[PDB]
Amino acid sequence: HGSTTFNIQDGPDFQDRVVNSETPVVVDFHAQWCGPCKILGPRLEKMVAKQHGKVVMAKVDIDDHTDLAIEYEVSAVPTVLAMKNGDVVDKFVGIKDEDQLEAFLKKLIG
Amino acid sequence: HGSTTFNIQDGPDFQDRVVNSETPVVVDFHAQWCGPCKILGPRLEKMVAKQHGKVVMAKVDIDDHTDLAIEYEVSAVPTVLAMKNGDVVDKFVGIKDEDQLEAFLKKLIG
Repeated sequence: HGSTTFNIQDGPDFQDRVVNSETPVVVDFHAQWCGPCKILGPRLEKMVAKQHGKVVMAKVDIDDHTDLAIEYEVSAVPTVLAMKNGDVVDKFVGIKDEDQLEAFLKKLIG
Repeated sequence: HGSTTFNIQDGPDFQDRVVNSETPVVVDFHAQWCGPCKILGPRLEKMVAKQHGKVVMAKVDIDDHTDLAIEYEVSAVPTVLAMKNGDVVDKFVGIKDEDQLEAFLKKLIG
C-alpha cells in the first residue's frame, strides 16, 4: 500500500511489510490502555512520514497481536523495535522526545 | 461457579463476579506476553485457593479484555487490584513473594 505508516492487520501482513521490507522499519507495539503510547505514537508517525519512504513504521496493537508480542519478547508498552532485513537492530521502551527520535531514526537510516 | 479462582469471560461476568461479589476480590490483570505474570499468577492463585472462599480471584487477560484495562487504568501487567462492595481498596504492580502476598490478603480479608 501507499503509506509509509500503517497498522499491521495479521501475521502475513507482518511477514510481507516487516520481515520482507526492503527499507528499514520501526515497529511500534502499543495498546489503547497505555497512556504514553498516545504521545509516542503520533510523534513517531509524523517523523517517519517526513522521511518520504526512507523508513516505514508498522504499528502493532498488542491486544489484537499477542503472537507478535510473544515472538519479540515485548513485556511492556510502548516498545519500538528497529528492524532491517528481517532482524532486530535497535530497541527502546517508553516515550522519547523529538531529538531522541531523530537520533534513533538517523542511526537506523544512516 | 464453585471455584474461588476463575477467568473473567466478558463484561457481564465481571459485573456479576467482581462488582457484585459478596466476598473480597483480587483482580489479576495479566497477559501471555508478560513473563512475570507466569510467576505471580500461579503463586497468588494457590494462596487464594487456600482461603476456601474468604476471598476470590478474578483473572483478566488484558488482550481478551481491553475495556476492563481502560476502565481500571491498568498501564502495565501484572497489576493486581483488591476490590470490595464494588470499589478498589488496594493495588500493586509486579511480582510479589509469598510473605507479601500473605500480608496483602490478610489486610484485605481481615
